[PDB]
Amino acid sequence: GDVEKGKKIFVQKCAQCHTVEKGGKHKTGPNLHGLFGRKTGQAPGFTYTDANKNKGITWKEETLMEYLENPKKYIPGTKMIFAGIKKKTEREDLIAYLKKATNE
Ligand code: HEC
Repeated sequence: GDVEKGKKIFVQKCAQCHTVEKGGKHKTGPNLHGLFGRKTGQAPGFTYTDANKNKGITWKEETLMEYLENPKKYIPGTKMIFAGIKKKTEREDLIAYLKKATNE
């Protein structure tokens, strides 16, 4: 995916509720540093719904592709109130940005 395009999506659509840097603040949603390769619901210091705590999957390209298409369908009960991203390419780009920015 295209990291530049993903950055723009993140800033426009996600930053309202999320940070990505190491040690960054929780907002409505959790800080996302360290996301890849970790189970759902594991950002230190954030109180998740039971649903996000218990989904029991590992975040990686394939699972983020599905989640970001329709968050509520993937994690019923989630408190992330955000419209799914329909376009596959946009999800790919966003995920490439996340994979970089959440792993500095
Ligand atoms: C506020 C209105 C949000 C917007 C906009 C986005 N997200 Fe979000 N996210 C939000 C909350 C409140 C939560 C926790 C939900 C819960 O039920 O406890 C989340 C969670 C995520 C996760 C899961 C994190 C985990 O550690 O399992 C991811 C991967 C995530 N959010 C990503 C994300 C992206 C990339 C967004 C823009 C497309 C985005 N979120 C928007 C709140 C909000």
